[PDB]
Amino acid sequence: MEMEKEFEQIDKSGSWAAIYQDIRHEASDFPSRVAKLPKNKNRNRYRDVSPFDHSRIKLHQEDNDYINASLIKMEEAQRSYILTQGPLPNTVGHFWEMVWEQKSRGVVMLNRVMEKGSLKCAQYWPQKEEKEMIFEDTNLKLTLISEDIKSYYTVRQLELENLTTQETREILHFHYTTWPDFGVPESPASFLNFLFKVRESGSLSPEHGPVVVHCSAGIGRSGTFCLADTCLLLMDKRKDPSSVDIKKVLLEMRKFRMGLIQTADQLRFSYLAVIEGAKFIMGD
Ligand SMILES: O=C(O)c1ccc(Cc2cccs2)cc1
Repeated sequence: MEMEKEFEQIDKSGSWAAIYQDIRHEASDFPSRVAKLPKNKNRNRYRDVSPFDHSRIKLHQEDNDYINASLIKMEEAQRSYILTQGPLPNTVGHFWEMVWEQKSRGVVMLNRVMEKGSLKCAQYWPQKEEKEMIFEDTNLKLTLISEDIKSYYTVRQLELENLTTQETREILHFHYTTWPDFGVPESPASFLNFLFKVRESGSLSPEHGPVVVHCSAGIGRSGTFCLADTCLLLMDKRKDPSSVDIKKVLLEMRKFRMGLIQTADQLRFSYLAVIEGAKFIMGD
């Protein structure tokens, strides 16, 4: 396996930091002027993570259409993803407006609400069936329907109601709960299992709007999820699987959102996940 050879060569030479910096150097730079307007300061979690103007998701309202979210459109793989920050106390209603307007079936959450003793995102979904949430600013109601708690992830069924029209939709919430506070998982087995569970739900399929994916900033863990998915889909589709270049797929994705894959360890983990996800598709 070529990617596996490139992998053993970088590991034996200990050059992960050098490969990573080369990607940082070659990555696209596009304007983010809407993100930086003074009216939007409390809509951004991090001053250094903004959506590009060309790929940003627009809210369908005349007041202020801004949300920190990007459309990643992968033309050859035929997959689209929305990558977004963890919602803030004043953007939870905007978040559910986006899910509604973009016709998403699934939300993928890769963080815990508290990590390293600090809040990484708002408690944006209801924890009990009989205590629903109403978002008065966007006119939406959200109800917990069911919850399935497993060792490495939790799946929830949610009902989202547009209070304006009384239409309802079922949203699936896929919550990966065991990413460690520091570094990356030792084995990619539980992350690949989780990826397969999202695929099996229909959430990534072209009959729905794009999947919404987030962590805290929406670039690191979130970047790893869409990079692994896209690379495995391309290996399934092409006559020569050996031709899939993970570094070139990552640079393509960085044309749509800055900073995807935050560390040399996240880059190495993405290689491991793709290599193992291929080894098992080589014989399940
Ligand atoms: O790089 C290789 O040598 C290689 C990679 C993948 C395959 C077979 C696969 C096709 C699709 C997913 S795995 C064969 C050879």
